[PDB]
Amino acid sequence: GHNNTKGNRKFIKGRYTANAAKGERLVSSEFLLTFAGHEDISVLVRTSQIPEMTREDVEDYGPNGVKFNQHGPIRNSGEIQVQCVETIEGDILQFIKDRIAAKDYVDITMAATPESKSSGVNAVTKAATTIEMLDCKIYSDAIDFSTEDVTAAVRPSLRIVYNWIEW
Amino acid sequence: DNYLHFQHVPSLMNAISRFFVQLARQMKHSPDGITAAGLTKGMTKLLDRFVASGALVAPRDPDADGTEPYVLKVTQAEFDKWEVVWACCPTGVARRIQGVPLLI
Amino acid sequence: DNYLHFQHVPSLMNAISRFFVQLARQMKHSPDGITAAGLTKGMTKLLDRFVASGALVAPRDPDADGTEPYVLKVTQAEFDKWEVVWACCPTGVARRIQGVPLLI
Amino acid sequence: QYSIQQSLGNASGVAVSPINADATLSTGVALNSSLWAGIGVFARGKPFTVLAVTESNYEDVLGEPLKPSSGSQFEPIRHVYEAIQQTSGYVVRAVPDDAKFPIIMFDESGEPAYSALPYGSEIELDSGEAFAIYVDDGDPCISPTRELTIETATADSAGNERFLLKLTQTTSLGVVTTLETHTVSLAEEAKDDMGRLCYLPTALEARSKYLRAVVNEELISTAKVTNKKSLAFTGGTNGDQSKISTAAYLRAVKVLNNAPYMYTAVLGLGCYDNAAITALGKICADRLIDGFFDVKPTLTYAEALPAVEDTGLLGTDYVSCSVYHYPFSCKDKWTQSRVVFGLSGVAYAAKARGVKKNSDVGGWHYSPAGEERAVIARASIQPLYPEDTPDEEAMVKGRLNKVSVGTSGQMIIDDALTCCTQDNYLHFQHVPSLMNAISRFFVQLARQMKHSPDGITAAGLTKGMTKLLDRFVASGALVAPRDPDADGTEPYVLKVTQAEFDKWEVVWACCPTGVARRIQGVPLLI
Amino acid sequence: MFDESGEPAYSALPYGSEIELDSGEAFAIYVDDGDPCISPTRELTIETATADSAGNERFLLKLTQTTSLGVVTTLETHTVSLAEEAKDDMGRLCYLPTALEARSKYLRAVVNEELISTAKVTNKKSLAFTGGTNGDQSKISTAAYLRAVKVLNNAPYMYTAVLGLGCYDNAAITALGKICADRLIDGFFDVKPTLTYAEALPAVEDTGLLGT
Repeated sequence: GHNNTKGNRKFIKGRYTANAAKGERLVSSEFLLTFAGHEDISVLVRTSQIPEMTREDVEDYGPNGVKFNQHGPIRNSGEIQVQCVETIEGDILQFIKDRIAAKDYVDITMAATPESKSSGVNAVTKAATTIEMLDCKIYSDAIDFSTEDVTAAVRPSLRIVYNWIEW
Repeated sequence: DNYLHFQHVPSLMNAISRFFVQLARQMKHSPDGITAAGLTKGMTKLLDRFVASGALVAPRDPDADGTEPYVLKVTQAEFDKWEVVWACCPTGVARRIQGVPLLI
Repeated sequence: DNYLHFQHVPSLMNAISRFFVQLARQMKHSPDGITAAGLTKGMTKLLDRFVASGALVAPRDPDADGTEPYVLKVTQAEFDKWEVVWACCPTGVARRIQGVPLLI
Repeated sequence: QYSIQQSLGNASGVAVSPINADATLSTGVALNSSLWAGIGVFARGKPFTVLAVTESNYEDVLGEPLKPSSGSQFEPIRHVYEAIQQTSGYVVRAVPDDAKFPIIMFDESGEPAYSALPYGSEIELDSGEAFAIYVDDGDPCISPTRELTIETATADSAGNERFLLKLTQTTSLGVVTTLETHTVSLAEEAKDDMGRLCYLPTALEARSKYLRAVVNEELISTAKVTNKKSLAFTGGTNGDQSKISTAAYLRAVKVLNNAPYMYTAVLGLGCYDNAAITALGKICADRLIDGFFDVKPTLTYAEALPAVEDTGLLGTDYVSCSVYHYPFSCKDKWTQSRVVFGLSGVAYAAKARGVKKNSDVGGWHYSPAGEERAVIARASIQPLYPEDTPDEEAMVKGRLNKVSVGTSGQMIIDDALTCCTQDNYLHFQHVPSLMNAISRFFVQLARQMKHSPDGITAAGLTKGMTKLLDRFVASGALVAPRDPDADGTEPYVLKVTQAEFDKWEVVWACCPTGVARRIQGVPLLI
Repeated sequence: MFDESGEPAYSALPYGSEIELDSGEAFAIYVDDGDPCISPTRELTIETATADSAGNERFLLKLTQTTSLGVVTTLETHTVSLAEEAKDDMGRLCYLPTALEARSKYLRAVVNEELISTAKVTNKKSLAFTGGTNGDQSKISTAAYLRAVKVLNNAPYMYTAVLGLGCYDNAAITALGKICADRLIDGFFDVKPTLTYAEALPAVEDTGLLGT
């Protein structure tokens, strides 16, 4: 039917070895948040993010219809969505109440801690996969309670706005 | 000079000893009673909890000493004498700080 | 006959030293794993504020030293000891000015 | 606010030392990608033993850099500093014969007696003397004075007596600092507060890096120690280190040869002795390792070429050995004094930078020369012999590498040639490097292949070799032949041939990657 | 040239020659600016100072310039020592050759290693250089031009043009043309302006640049 068909499994083996040459793929379940002086909450985090890391773009239409996009100033501030689990002693509620009561800025460190790169009972982090945010503000959201949800646990949603990204 | 004149160092060991006493009192009501195998599992659980709380930390020099915070070992001489020992590496405190200004 | 003639250079050094002493006194008597990061972050922020205020400038000898107005280093010495060292470059002052008239 | 102290004692407080008008702050980092080796002369260190130095230890281990005014004693530390900014390594120290270390002997009453002995000699205790304490570190106490203080302490729980031994350091000006403290007991069976032993030799061997002790077994029992003030070591000196005979250099080379640490480069750290250079080259060729060496920098362009032939490296035996010449002058980092030294540890830095590119097998095909990998970072460069021009073709025929100014403006190593006269594609640096890396990988594979139920077998070798060569092809070291009609498209050919039954042969051929060093442009006009 | 106890002596040497210190002399200081001191005179004054931390002796070296009418102007000051391991207040080294080579624009010094172990300096005022002369500059051999062209060829700097600057010497002109053809840059050369119209044409061929 098709006269162009030809098999070549040496090429496929080459692609397989080239792909496998690099080490591993980071599973999305391996990370850690520090929250500066409140290090007891690091266990309860369940979702995190990496900041946008973009720039503004400037558009200029040249002679005729020629258009060029150019780099702009760095984007500093943004938002990050974080979800936490809630205990029967109100750790997250007390944390949010304390944050609202006194205007504070908290530094947050985001890092990846794979099982392969660890010594003893302590995780070890790498400079390449570590990012930092400074002067952050922690805000809460509406928390849903309902019956007939016997199989679910309450999970507050937190909204964090950073003001500088450093590495 | 035994690292004991610092307040917390005796406090950790006293708390662990009290927890061990409470565990051993309850274990005596078990059908077998006090047993060397039984005394290791509970101690491992409590020492792991104390490591989780942050009271025990890894040794400062990983080359000289192992990375584990605590070492629990059981030794037997003859059959009548048994021995259960655990060692711990307590957390340090920060009390003396020095700054050294310079000029370019 | 050093850079220590002028009243302002020791003033800058003593102001930075007093700020460091206050910062260290804030974070006293704390367990392990906390003091190093707090010390280095606070000290970097303070020296950045002094750089912004105009007190520190780039060094006058770029061959011997880089372009950085300040450097920092924090280490832990013993069970209950810390050591922090820093260097910085002061700002000059205009004292003596000379003029020379000429005739066409 | 309140009072501020200058130095810390035992109380809880924050202290600020007085402002220092002159000092330098340095920050380091550790990495172990590739391990180097070499030989040099330094201030202090245990002689004729392998020492492991990192970026944060090369000042404590080794010593303060020697002043250039002394002459010819400062190059090795500069080479070590230049090379160590990439990765750590190993160093063996060579010392002249007229070198001694101090030692203090103690009488039964407790009075001290000072003396000194050569490094080779072993201490013998005279009758009437109980114990002696000496300095294990090869550090003469000439400029920094070291004092010993003895005072009594509380007796042991069992009743044994013990005393405090403290070490102090005093500079020439008079500033006194504290180095070490110990609680040691003369009794054989004594225990510390923390439970450790306090026998003087055992305690000093265990938890001290400066001092050791030797005791007389017969008379140790009836010995008494009384409180003594500071006692200074005397008689410890280093001979003229600018005159080192070839025997010491050869001994250091032999010490390097018998080391199991499995380093991946050998460097000549300012060693301008021909016999030592040939021995280092023999070590380099023995272990299937690269090697970088230096000719004397003060030599002119005309005299440099015979100097390469003076060393025995020019031949077919020592492949993958490079010789560099650098007659320029620069300001020294520690003291701005316009010193001159060669290029050893700068080339190795370029090789390490190239190796760091690939993480699977290393990527040894990158040549050390180049504008991006090889850059000389020195303060101000001034030629020693201006208005002079080298003969580049003679240098190429002589297997001598050249330096040039880069596009950015800094000096650049512009060529990379090995000491191989034959035209075998082997004078290019990376070609021997690829095959040496493959050979080392094969050796490690074959060592693990045995200890298996069947041991070494022809079928087993082919599979591992195919995996290894596929990985090397993936890293980009091996490329397809240039002419597809004459030669097959495969980059490597692995085959097993049979002759009789007891002869087996495993051979693999490879097509190495090319380098780009000669470019020509031809302008035309329409 | 000074000696032990600081007794100055005056001399002059040709530019090419190097300085040799006769026995019984400690050190010498000479002008490196290549400027004869004929019309504006230059003087040296020496003033002792306090010893440093290590106890090594130090002094001050001051340079001044005087015009014909008597106006005195200040040029430079330094803190100098005669010991190798001597350090300034700021932490720099005070050895005379190194200090003068590193932080000075006019003066350079040469030291005799035999006698500096026991040398002394006293307070002197207004020691003026003498003997510095510029020769007859209307008669310069072609060797000097060729040497300076060779110096220009190996200059580490980058330039995009070569100027004759009134040489009117055929060998120098053709050497400059070789430089232009080597670096691939432009060259602007000139012939003698006092020639007439008829004589100008052969001189161009005499320059040797005609061809391809």
